[PDB]
Amino acid sequence: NFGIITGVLSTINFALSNGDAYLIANPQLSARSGGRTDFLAGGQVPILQAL
Amino acid sequence: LATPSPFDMEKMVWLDVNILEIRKSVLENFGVDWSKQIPGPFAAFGKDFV
Repeated sequence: NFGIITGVLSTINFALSNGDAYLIANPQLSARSGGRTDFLAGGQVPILQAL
Repeated sequence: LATPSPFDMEKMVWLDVNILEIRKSVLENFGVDWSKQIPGPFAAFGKDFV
């Protein structure tokens, strides 16, 4: 018995995409000479960490 | 022989604090979204010589 059974398959792609993102952040602070100031505008998320 | 006062009258301070905040947002999603990957052509051959 001598023969062959074979073929090909194919796919077509025409995907096209763009993306833009902009941001400005303008925090401002006041503190006295020799002091320290901390500022946070945002949030807190819970994290499962333990000894 | 003098004795100190039990405590000292200190000055009292009033603190007035204001926190003001405004948030605004817009979200749009418009158009037609089509398929980007579709099947292509196929070919197959098969024979038995003997």
